[PDB]
Amino acid sequence: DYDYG
Amino acid sequence: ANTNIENIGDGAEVIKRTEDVSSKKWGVTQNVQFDFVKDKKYNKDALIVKMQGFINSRTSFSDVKGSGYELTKRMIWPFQYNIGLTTKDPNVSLINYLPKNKIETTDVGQTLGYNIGGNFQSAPSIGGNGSFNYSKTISYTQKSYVSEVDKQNSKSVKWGVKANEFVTPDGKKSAHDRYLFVQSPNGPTGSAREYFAPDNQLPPLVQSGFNPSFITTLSHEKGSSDTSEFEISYGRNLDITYATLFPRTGIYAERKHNAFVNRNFVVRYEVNWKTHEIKVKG
Repeated sequence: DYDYG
Repeated sequence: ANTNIENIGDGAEVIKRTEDVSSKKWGVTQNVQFDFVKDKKYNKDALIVKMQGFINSRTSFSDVKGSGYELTKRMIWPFQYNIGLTTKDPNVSLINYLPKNKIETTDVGQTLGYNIGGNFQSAPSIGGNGSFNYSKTISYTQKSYVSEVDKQNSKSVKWGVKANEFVTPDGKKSAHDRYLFVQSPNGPTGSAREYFAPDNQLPPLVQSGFNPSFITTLSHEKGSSDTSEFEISYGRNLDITYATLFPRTGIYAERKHNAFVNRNFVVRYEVNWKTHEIKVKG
């Protein structure tokens, strides 16, 4: 989630 | 030499090896087949490598943190899947690859044939003839995407399965349309997901991932050094689509193309031409 979730 | 051996005619056989290597970090499974062609009437060794498995789309929908971005949502999605095989050893070269040319059809089905005496032939189809001593096929689906040979030379091959044209409520949209997959959310209580096209509008390569099916044959002079290393890379290039809901002008979209490039899982293999074996290195 690329540290976005 | 060992285990799965197919006699393909007089003085010739194929020795079949496999490897399965996955990465939960990269969201990839490499399911690779490595078939040695052992023909007394061919002065080279040959290894037909068929690359299958899975590359996760890594699609996601998220909120954007910070002041001024409260109604801005982010969709990350794969603009291209990357499949490649590379070597650096002087003792090995690539002598064929499939697909060899750009292919834009939803289904891709091709065959590599071998005939005794070192004779390879490729066909952009499946089920052509019973004239080959040995054959290997590739089969994959790429709805809304096209397959291109990004690089090919004696030491490396790289394919790109790239977003092309999509079916949308408003008709066909190019992969380069900034409003591709963007929709107005139904309710200000609209989660990040609601700013983007529902799953039933996203083709498999966007929603789930891709199941590669590619071939390249490695060639090695008989008598040269026993082993060669090579790397197989599977991955994706991701784009970002940002969608902002403005108070009076509505939905606004911006695309970051090539947002995350070369998010690839690379595995190094060693072929031992003398023992007809494959090992995963590292």
